[PDB]
Amino acid sequence: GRVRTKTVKKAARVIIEKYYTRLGNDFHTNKRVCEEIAIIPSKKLRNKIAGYVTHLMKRIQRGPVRGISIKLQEEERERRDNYVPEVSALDQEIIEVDPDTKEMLKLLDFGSLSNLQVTQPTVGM
Amino acid sequence: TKKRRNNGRAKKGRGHVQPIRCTNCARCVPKDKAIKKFVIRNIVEAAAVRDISEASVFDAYVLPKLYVKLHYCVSCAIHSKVVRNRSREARKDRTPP
Amino acid sequence: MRAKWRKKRMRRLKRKRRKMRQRSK
Amino acid sequence: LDVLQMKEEDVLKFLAAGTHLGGTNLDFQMEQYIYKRKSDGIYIINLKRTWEKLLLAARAIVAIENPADVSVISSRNTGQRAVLKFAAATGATPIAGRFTPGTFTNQIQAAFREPRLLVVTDPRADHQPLTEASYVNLPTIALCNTDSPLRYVDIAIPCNNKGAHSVGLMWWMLAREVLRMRGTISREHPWEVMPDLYFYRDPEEIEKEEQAAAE
Amino acid sequence: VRMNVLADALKSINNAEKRGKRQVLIRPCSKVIVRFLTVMMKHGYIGEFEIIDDHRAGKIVVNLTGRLNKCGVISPRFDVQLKDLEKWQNNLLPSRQFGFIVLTTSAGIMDHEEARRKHTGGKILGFFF
Amino acid sequence: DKEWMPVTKLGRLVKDMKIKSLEEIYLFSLPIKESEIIDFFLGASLKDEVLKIMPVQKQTRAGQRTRFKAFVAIGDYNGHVGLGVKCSKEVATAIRGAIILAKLSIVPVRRGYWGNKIGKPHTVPCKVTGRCGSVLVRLIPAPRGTGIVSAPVPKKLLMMAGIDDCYTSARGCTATLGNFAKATFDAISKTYSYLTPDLWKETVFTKSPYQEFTDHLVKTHT
Amino acid sequence: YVDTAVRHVLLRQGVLGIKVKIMLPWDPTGKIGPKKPLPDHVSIVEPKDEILPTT
Amino acid sequence: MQNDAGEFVDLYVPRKCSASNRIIGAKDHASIQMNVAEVDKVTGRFNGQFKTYAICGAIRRMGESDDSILRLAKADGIVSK
RNA sequence: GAACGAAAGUCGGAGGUUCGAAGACGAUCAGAUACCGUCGUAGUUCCGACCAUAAACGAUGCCGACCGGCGAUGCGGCGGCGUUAUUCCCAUGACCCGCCGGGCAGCUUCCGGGAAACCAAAGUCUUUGGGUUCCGGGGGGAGUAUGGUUGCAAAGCUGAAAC
RNA sequence: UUUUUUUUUUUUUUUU
Ligand SMILES: [Mg+2]
Ligand SMILES: [Mg+2]
Ligand SMILES: [Mg+2]
Ligand SMILES: [Mg+2]
Ligand SMILES: [Mg+2]
Ligand SMILES: [Mg+2]
Ligand SMILES: [Mg+2]
Ligand SMILES: [Mg+2]
Ligand SMILES: [Mg+2]
Ligand SMILES: [Mg+2]
Ligand SMILES: [Zn+2]
Repeated sequence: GRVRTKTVKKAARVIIEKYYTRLGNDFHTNKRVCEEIAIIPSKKLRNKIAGYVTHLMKRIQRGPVRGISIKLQEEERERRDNYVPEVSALDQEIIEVDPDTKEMLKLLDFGSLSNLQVTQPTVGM
Repeated sequence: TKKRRNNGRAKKGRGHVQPIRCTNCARCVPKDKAIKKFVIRNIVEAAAVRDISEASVFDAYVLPKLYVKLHYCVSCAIHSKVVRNRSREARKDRTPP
Repeated sequence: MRAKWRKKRMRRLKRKRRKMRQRSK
Repeated sequence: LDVLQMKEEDVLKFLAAGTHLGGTNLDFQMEQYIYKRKSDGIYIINLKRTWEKLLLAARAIVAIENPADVSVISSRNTGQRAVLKFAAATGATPIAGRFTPGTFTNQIQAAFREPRLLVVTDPRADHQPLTEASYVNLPTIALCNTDSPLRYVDIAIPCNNKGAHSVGLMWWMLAREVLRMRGTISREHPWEVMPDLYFYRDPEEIEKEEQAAAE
Repeated sequence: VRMNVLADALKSINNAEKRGKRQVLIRPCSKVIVRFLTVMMKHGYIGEFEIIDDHRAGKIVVNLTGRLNKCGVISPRFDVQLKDLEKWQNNLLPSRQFGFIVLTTSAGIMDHEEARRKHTGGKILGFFF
Repeated sequence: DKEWMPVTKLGRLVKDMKIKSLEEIYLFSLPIKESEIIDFFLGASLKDEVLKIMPVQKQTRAGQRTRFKAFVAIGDYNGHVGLGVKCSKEVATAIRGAIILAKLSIVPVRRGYWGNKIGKPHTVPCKVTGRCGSVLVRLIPAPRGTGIVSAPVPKKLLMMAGIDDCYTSARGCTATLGNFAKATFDAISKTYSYLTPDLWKETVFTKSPYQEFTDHLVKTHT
Repeated sequence: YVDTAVRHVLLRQGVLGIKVKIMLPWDPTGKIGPKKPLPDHVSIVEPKDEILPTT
Repeated sequence: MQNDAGEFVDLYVPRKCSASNRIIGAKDHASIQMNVAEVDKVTGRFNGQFKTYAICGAIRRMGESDDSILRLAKADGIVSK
């Protein structure tokens, strides 16, 4: 029955969303870090929060915790927004894809630079 | 009102289907209404084939099957717990996983 | 009492009432 | 017309992402956006009529002064890279992630918006915004595939929307065409950003390993 | 089977107007049905139309305007004696100056209010508004 | 005397006074949503009636839950009515909640002539009818000096609109004031939705208040 | 928190009792209510990360 | 509607739809006022004017609007020749 | 006005396996003449006559005109120099992708309709008139009494009233 | 496998 309530998890996510720059892997320091940076009106609730946050800490080092992603990963996420390699927008400039798209590219007004040629049977799906 | 659009059976173009005599209660139910299954039951239950695989002359060449057209009616179906209740959108639904 | 067996009792009564009519015509 | 028209460089990119051919099965309202059946069942989407609808959709977004009243949606996660970076270009207020039904209706909600236009991505994967579009009188552009029907869609761009590079190409040439009507860069001049941002990234089975191979 | 073919036509336009379509077909013709649409053309509730000549009995293709809410036929074609049209004015047309009624008078197919200018009257073809 | 609680960008145009009248919203069909909106535009929709309260009874296990169902029908005598239904657990709360929902569904009412073209339009423009439930409430236009010949409840709803004269008809369950008042209300919204032979024109398409005061929306969104 | 009273009322029907309890809210000082905070209600601090990097 | 005294009493003209020619009501909250921008001549630059499209609800539901916009742009003559 | 009309019965004819009304038995219950069990007539079956009822149900009269889609399918017809069986052009088979017609059905849809369930017909309806036949008018008494009429009979058709 | 059954008159709803 370690089935801790919302208001543990409510604070423990706002623990991680404000002051991550003080927390660590350790329980017996964050049990006293929690006092200096929060308002805990109960002494069982001192332990109950602090055991959950340090149990959450071994996931934050490990994987993305969905409720809020930390300030490394936000800008870090942008890092995955602006990764620009400039090679493979396009293949070769003589594409051959379909005999049907030859009737496209001839009859729709172009120069028709790239030839198209495959053939198949018609037993599709 | 209508509990179903089928009204149970699957006589749609016809007027009369032959009844199939049920297996458990032996009440004659027309077969497009009846609950219908087909079991490929093995002739020896699989815990006891390993007895018979090791007590046989052959190199486990003998493996026979027991086919039964096993045929229920809708009263003795739920009474034997095959055809569970569903919900008002779940009556619309088709073949099991 | 079902309308089925209500029709059966009206029938059974009417047949005796019929054989009473034909008796003393 | 006739001066924004397509060139051999445009159709070189379109044919590279594989967005000229669509689904095996169509909306019936997709009659005018098809050129021919093909073996495999795949349908040859004609490309001038995509460009017809890309011609309107750029005219749609620029038509309002204030660009910050454009909300752009993606629920499925091939274009959630695209929407966040498309909005990073022009003026849009991106709603990626989950949609939270009731983003537009209840005035008691906090994260609560009232745009003047909506841009969605996959109309079958986004049924809730298209339903919510009919409540606050707002029009909706959609990047429609063949099997995607057209309830509360206005500007349908025929394409594929199941692919990765297929989707993000449309976002690239839209914003480029949108900025071309804002007056930024010519037709007869090249462009400065390159569409591999907008397209998609997979899990980096390749991306960190291509950076590990380019060590 | 196929009887009262004016009632045939005025369900085709009614089902295409409430569907909201653009142009319709009516697979038989008549000088009844040509002159009835000629009433509707002169008032302008519907657009141009064009009769495809079949050598047997043609068809009519009507470009819809989109005004119509109801185009009906009085089904047995009750005869109309005059000073009984105000009864049909209260009965059929919605307001006091909207809609028309198409009459089969002694000098052709006419209009509701054009009939009492003629002061002749005659049998009904229908109503529209 | 309170501050207006401005929200939703359509209320905020009104406190900029960059919407002239409420007609400038009825063109463009934008959803009116707060009640203080039309209370600004109307010090003439001040007349409302609590039509009927009736209790509804939820059979809960302990006792059956009475909760009251009030009706409020507001009306400008010029032609702006709306009929709201609100059910909450108490008498006073049901009416005050129904005030707001009547202010939500306020609609303009078109009034036309009987058939002479002198002036001062007085009756419904055509034969309309509305259906809500089973009731059909048919309004038939009336001569000048008829009155609103009607059942007592929907006469009162038209008496708050400004119809001088109207013939009525009603078939169905007339014993239920939930339907018979909503089916009356459905028809008098149809007076604009129904066409007319004097509106042939391809229209002009004036600009939206979102469109025209967008620069005024720039300084007021910041 | 919950101050409570019951009183008598003698009316023209018979008698009535009235009960009024009122939950006194917490300010950390005041004759409003008790100075002890609400035990469910756990509030937090603000962040102060506005300035500086290695010089 | 004007009488024989020519009197403007009638409140507003509701936005008649583009394809259906049907009246958009007041409480028909699924209406739309679409606006596609003008472009210039050879320059391909934004004219500061535009053309306004208004569509009604039952067109909007049934998918009919998408045929209606591009054909009205063709009825404008702004999408094809 | 006429013919067809399941099963159940009625009349005579052939035989008569199984099931099996009544019938008799054993249990099981306080009671069982009931379910359950065992034996078993009439019946089931075939041949010539009868009777005309059902949940004879799509509980939706029949003909027609129109108004959304897709996925199939059953029977015909045309086309698709991709296979495969006679011997290989030569025909048809066998699948494969079609388009047409009419058919039993389905999926979805705010076409609208519906009191609602639901309905592509139960839509095109107070914006009411395609043509045409049968019918209901608060529940009970009751398809009962009584008349006629048919049936060998069992019963059918037509059908009240008092209260 | 049962698991059969318990009489009577008695139930008002506006508003600030
Ligand atoms: Mg029922
Ligand atoms: Mg049957
Ligand atoms: Mg009544
Ligand atoms: Mg028989
Ligand atoms: Mg005999
Ligand atoms: Mg004999
Ligand atoms: Mg026996
Ligand atoms: Mg075939
Ligand atoms: Mg008949
Ligand atoms: Mg028992
Ligand atoms: Zn059984």
